[PDB]
Amino acid sequence: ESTXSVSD
Amino acid sequence: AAEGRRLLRLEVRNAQTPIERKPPWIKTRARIGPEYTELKNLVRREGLHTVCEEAGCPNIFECWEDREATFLIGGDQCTRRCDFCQIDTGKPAELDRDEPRRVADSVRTMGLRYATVTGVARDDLPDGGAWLYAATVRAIKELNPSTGVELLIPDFNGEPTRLAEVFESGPEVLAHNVETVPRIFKRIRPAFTYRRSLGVLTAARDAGLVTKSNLILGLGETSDEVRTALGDLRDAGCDIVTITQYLRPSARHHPVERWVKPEEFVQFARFAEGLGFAGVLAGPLVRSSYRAGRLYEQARNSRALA
Ligand SMILES: C[C@H]1O[C@@H](n2cnc3c(N)ncnc32)[C@H](O)[C@@H]1O
Ligand code: MET
Ligand code: SF4
Ligand SMILES: [Cl-]
Repeated sequence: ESTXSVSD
Repeated sequence: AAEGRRLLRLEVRNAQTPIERKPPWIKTRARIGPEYTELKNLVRREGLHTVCEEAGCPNIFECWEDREATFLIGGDQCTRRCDFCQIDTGKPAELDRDEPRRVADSVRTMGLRYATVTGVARDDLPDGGAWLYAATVRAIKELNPSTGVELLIPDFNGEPTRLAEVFESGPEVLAHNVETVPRIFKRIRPAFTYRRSLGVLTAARDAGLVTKSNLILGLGETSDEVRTALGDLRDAGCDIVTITQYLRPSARHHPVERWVKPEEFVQFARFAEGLGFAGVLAGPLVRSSYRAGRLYEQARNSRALA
């Protein structure tokens, strides 16, 4: 599944 | 459909706003683990879905490591399209009437003492999925006599008898999320309305249920409008509220208009406490089901009552 991005 | 194409225009325009850099306080608490892999096997074993997966929640490794997870009933295709939500829009498959039993069975396998359940909108069904939602609560309680159930519902278009059917199943918490403020509501959740969703909470309150809602910040609202919405929720009879930060799933989704600072969330939580909510939880990666059982216990013990 495709997890929303957090700070990189 | 004209509506899908109306939204296509907006989504194409969304993508003209480049993806935002996330602030440093937005970070992932965990990594994959045995518990995650085992929970995922079970969910797939039982032909189930979770909103944790389908909505792309960043807390999935944290929650699932703790054996906390929220089921998504009614399939993985929603008949509605909200501009923060990455769950697929589509034509649902046939109603799986065996799904409530399998959710219930999965809860038993997990040994949950508190179960959180949500699902998609089912505008394809004659009853909008009212029976499905009710039967899932019933099935869990039958198989798991001492397990509390928190059910996060769509609005069933506010239809009193659809609502009554769901309420009659008697979840420990009935949640329905207003998400945003009246000035921008239509732009975010066009298949709902602010007042109809408030009315759903009031109906649940009047039916004797503990109620819960949620606000997603960073969608264009001001903090003053947030305070007004908290007042609206409280006055409508909402008992528990979560206050949270929007994460943009993709370029085609609504831009992040602001990053609410952790200190601001502390202030919102204090304001809500001050209005008399029984349960309040605020923070950027707080979500409607996040640590919900612990929040429920706190609410259940509050002077506030609920
Ligand atoms: C399942 C619940 O998750 C929340 N939700 C869904 N997508 C997002 C997002 N991008 N950001 C924040 N909250 C979200 C909504 O409150 C919904 O009710
Ligand atoms: C999975 S989102 C929460 C439940 C319902 N689909 C709603 O948006 O009201
Ligand atoms: S109704 Fe719920 S599942 Fe459907 S698109 Fe809106 S937020 Fe997502
Ligand atoms: Cl309906």
